Amino acid sequence: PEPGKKPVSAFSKKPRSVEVAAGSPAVFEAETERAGVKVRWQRGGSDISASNKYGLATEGTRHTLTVREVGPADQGSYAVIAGSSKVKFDLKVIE
Amino acid sequence: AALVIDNGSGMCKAGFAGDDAPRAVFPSIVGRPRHQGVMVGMGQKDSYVGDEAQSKRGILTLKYPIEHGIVTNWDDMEKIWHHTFYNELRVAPEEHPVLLTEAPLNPKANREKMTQIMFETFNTPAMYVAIQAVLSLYASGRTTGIVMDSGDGVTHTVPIYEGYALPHAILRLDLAGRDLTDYLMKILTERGYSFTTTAEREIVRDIKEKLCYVALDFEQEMATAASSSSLEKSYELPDGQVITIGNERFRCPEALFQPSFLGMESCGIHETTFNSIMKCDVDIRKDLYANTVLSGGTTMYPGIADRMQKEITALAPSTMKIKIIAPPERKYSVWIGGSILASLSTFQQMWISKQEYDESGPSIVHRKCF
Amino acid sequence: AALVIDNGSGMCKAGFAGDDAPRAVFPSIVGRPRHQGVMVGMGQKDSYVGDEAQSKRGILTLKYPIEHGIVTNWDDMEKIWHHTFYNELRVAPEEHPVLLTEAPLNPKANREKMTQIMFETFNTPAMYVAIQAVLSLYASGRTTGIVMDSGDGVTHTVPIYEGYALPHAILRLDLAGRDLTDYLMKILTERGYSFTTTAEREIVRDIKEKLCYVALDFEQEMATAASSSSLEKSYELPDGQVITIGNERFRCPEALFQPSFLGMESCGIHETTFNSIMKCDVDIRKDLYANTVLSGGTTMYPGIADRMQKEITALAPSTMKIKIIAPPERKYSVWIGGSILASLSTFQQMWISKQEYDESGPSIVHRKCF
Amino acid sequence: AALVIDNGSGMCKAGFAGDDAPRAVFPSIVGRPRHQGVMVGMGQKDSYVGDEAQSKRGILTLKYPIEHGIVTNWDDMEKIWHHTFYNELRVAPEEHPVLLTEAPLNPKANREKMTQIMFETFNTPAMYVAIQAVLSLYASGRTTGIVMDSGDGVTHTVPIYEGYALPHAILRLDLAGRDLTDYLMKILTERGYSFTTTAEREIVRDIKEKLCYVALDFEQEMATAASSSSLEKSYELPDGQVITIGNERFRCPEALFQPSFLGMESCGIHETTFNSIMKCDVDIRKDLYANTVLSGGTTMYPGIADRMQKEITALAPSTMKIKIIAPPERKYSVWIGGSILASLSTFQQMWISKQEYDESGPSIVHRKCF
Repeated sequence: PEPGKKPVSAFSKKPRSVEVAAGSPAVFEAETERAGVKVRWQRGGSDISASNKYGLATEGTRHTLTVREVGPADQGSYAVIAGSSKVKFDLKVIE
Repeated sequence: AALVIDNGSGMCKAGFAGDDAPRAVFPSIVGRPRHQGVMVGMGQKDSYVGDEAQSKRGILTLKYPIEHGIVTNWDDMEKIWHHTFYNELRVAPEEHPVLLTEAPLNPKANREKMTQIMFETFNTPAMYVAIQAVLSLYASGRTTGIVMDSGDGVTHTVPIYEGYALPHAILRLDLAGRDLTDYLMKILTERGYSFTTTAEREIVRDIKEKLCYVALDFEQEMATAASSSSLEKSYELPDGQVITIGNERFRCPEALFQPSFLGMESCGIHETTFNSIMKCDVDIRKDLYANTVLSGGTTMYPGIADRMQKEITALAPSTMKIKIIAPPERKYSVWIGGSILASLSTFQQMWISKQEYDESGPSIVHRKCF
Repeated sequence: AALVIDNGSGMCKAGFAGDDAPRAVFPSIVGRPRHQGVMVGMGQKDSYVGDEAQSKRGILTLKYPIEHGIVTNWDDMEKIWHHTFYNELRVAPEEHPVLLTEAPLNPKANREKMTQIMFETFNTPAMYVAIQAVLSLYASGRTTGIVMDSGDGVTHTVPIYEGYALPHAILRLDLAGRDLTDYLMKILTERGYSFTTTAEREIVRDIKEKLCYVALDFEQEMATAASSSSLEKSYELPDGQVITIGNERFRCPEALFQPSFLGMESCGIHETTFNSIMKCDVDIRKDLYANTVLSGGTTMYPGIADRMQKEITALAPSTMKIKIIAPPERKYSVWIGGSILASLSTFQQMWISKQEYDESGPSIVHRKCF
Repeated sequence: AALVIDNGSGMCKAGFAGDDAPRAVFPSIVGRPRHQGVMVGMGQKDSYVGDEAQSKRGILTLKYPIEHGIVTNWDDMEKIWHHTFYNELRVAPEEHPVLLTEAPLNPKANREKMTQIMFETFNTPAMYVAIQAVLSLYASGRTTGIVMDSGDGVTHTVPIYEGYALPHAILRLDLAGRDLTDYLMKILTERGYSFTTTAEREIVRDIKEKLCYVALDFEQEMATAASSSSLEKSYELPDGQVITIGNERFRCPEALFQPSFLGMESCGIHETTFNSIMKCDVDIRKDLYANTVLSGGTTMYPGIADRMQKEITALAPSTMKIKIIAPPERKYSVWIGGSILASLSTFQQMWISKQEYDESGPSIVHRKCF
């Protein structure tokens, strides 16, 4: 059987998988139980940072990731790490 | 993500970091009409850039922005970069750090000027200059070996042992596919076909890429070319002219193997790889021979791996097996290495910051990286 | 249980007391990156310890922690000890007393510092420093005799009679297998082969261990060396290079017998054994000659016992028979002595306590042990 | 009279014994026309020998008969010898004994074969092979000292005290001016200038011989290289190309001092001289430091004596003054030593006779001379 309860985690809300069309904008919302900690985002094999093409919005305990250039390239998996907590989610793109 | 641009000879490869294949592949050429045009209603398009030039190649006088890994004219390069950023990529330079891949033992001026243009002409928070031999190795997925990297411009060999490098052991060779193209055009004239213009110069190169192949034994094919049947093929030009080649196609790739036809003292590609091995430490030599990796545009022709294997095995000791790995699409391996290289967490810390440039100066590139 | 560590030149032997064979045998070497590495995805690993270094020997520059029975750098020794306690032994220093063995007439600083590091760096209730000549004798199982102890460090002779030792009768000789290796590398260069690197330095030593042998008479084989039929063999290096040697192989072992080639006044091993005997009392001399025991790394080559027997018999009186006991695995005899020595109950009381060190001071080592 | 010929790396020096300067100095090179010749007035001279080759260096392919004191091709050497005895000396080999000079710890085959050809190919009643360190000392005129002999082949150190020499104190170093030339050519490529041909290989060496000098401090000059004024000079090639060099020329001689640039573990010339001194006995060491003599091809650059003097004085005790003697034209000192060495009456008895060679064999060379 499964353990039952996971080790203490830093995410209040886990980002959930969604589906996006090619050229269609994509927005992900994630939340953390504790504030004051930077949240790092990872794309299938490449890290995501607060720079253009990608958008990071950090308000209080809420972190938002926005991708407007998402296409066939982005098909894969995304990982997000807040402090010591490891979590990942899948993005689906249809041609 | 991140942006990766390969500014090699004749072709500009552009794409996004983390992607297995680049978004934009097109020749780095600018074509202008040498001769006055005759027609009514033509837009008279003075400048042609990219693959458009390839279609209208006969009328246009093609010019290469990059010669021997050196860029002759900076504005043409900007048009190329502009074309890659806003055409096929459809992204802004501001958005991500930009990774450029450079061949081993390249001049100091090229790295300093290249970074200066990227910091000034295209504003980006950071950039990094990579080395082709190490990036090719990553595509291979092997920690230890010797990498022979032959681009469209200059062939280079860079051995590597478990991540440690030997700068003395690295050897630069002046033999390349572009050189073969010049030899090739020179060889065609004796037969009775002459090409003296850059625009038709590409036509012989095109012939070389698919029609040309490497003979198991040079002397035997020449001997059997007297009664050629399957040795001759007909190539159709966009112009409409018909070209028939025979023993001529296989003796061209041969020159890399046999520089004597060229008239130069320097040894061929198999001897040079051997020389690089000799430079390297004796202990690490034994797995160097079995870990040989082929890369670049001039390694595409079939039979190269088989000819190299027999030649390396005979020259080298017989106490160990000789293995050569030559995967397909090795031409694009250098660009691929750039996309994978920018995909490592450790690597992002390593990028050359704008602040560091402003304080320390342009000369810090050699200090910071190989 | 108990922990026994033999810190001899070239190799570190570690194991558990009461065991007939040590758990961890590896060379005592520390490797650092001579050249900067250019790849991303490595932990860099600036320091390498043990057999790992042997695999990555070419890039790394090997450094020996112990020279002539003296340790040049203490931290490197810790890394070796750390490696032996956790990597192969898989035990904690706290758990048992630790026995170390040291060669005769060794400098004061090495015993005091060695105990200081063992008491401070690795916490243990007690430790003991022993002498190699006496431990070898116990392995032999003989109460009376003369012990010739030669390692890869410094050759030492320590005669013993019915449990009592003579300090004035102990002679230290500066000849050793490592010294032979330096002579050997020097001798190879005249022939036409040159080794100037520490990594390949080991390779000549490897050759010496199995290819080299002791000639019954140096002059006669050299005389017949002009026409070599069976005196030449082919040795294969990891490099792939092929080496053939003739009279060169037997002349190296000869140097211990005939130091004149080295360029030093001091007499060879047979003369030195004789000199040690002369120092000792005349009454106990008679069973010293028949009780000769050979030990250490440089006594490995076959025929040494046979050459020594005839030479000692010739120089020594004929009134008594000469017997030399030189059993195989004498190289590991010193370590073996350490494991057996720790085994005795009486011995455990004799170990230098942590409490004694703190109160009396470091100078008590000489005061307690010999 | 008598004939003295120096068959060293890169050139052949010939002259008459008893003369302060040789009659014939030219490079030891053979050149052939690699390129087909299309001219209206040539005899198509296929082979060129000597200084004639130097003028026509670009068209010709130059091959060195001697590599590391080893002759690759015997006929070319014969042509050189024929040229030296007849063209400038205008004398017959039969007429006088001939003296040749050889570096320490050179292979057995070189002395035996060299004597064999001198006795057979050129008929002479007797010949002798000398050691460079002892002859250089005679030019100096000092009975005691340490001789650092660095030719165009291999750097050697041979200390001597009041007529007696220590074979174990003689150390061979693998650094040489020719090696520097290879390093230099490798260095030029990073600046954007590339030389991959033997004919132009000489041109960088020519630059090095007069343009290059030894910096008081390597790091300080590199720092001031940014605002170079007097640092950069221009060199004119026979081809017509113009070469400009700055901090690049003085950083080459530095490598002998600092091998780390080369990538080799072995220490520089000042450390090696020190090591040789350590090998030597303690009593004779004190006048060894004050009697240091510099000789050979790579010791030519100004400031070497001053940099070594400060470095030797710093490392060595200050209780004794350190004096280094570096007279001009020390490159030709070895040849000069050969002419003076043959001059002495005692020396004539010492020459290896033809009769002795036939009666015993080539192997007697080691038996007779050092």
